[PDB]
Amino acid sequence: KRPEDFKFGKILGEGSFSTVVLARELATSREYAIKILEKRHIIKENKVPYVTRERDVMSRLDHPFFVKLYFTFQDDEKLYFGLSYAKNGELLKYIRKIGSFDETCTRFYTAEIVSALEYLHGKGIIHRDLKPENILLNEDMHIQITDFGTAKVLSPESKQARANSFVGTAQYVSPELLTEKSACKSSDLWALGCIIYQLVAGLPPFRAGNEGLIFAKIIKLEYDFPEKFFPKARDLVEKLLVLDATKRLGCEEMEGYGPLKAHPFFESVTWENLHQQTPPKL
Ligand SMILES: c1ccc(Cn2cc(-c3c[nH]c4ncccc34)nn2)cc1
Repeated sequence: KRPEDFKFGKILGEGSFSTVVLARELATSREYAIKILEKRHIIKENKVPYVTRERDVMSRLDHPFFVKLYFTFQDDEKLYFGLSYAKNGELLKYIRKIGSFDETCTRFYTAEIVSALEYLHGKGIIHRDLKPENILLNEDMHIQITDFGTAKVLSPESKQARANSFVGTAQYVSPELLTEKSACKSSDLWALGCIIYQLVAGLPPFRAGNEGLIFAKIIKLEYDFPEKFFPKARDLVEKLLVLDATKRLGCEEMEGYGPLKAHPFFESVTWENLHQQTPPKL
């Protein structure tokens, strides 16, 4: 494909070295979110690892709750990644707007994230930057998870469990990354715990005016629940926000996703056809 194969529209996101722009493919009339990277910039900033990594990770993804990579092309100066377009924006936008999700909405969107992570972890991949800003909503209001630049493919051949790069967003970073200096699949489950808490409480659990203060609270597991927090959701959060990464519900050591999906908070959930169910109105 060539850039001339598309008509570009509004900018969907501006990054430090890349931009995402809405595009319509002329020959088919389909809409894509195209991620564009300046080739000169990548070499200068040594962002190539982030770029090559992202292509290979996304090439492995084929699940309804993840952004799909449809095509990639290049011209003398730029790299283009054709991605799924999610019309309804970030999950964060809705948390801020509504303030906090009711129990039905909390359960439904938490279940979709759990289903997504079960797939991703099954493929041996750690997102490492899960947060509401990276959980988009498509036209039907189902989730689409994006931003795989920070993602890691763990090697099957050495039964790899740990990733060493320090990446992520402070409010959602796991204690093991801060103290042991490495992350694992279970690090995404810590982030899930923060996200569930945020859907109900309106803000993430560890929050402060700067990163260092946040890190200090994470390491000490210093947070509180607001009054009226749904009880079964509270129990689930307490089973995810655990300092020991081998003791989080859903992690390999705790025998995987089955026990997590079996949590009482999810009792009314039908897991199989989640992506075809009608989302509860927010
Ligand atoms: C540069 C790097 C990363 C980002 C964040 N981002 C948004 C998206 C995205 C994929 N499909 C979409 N559809 C609508 C809006 C945003 C997106 N992927 N990554 C924005 C700019």
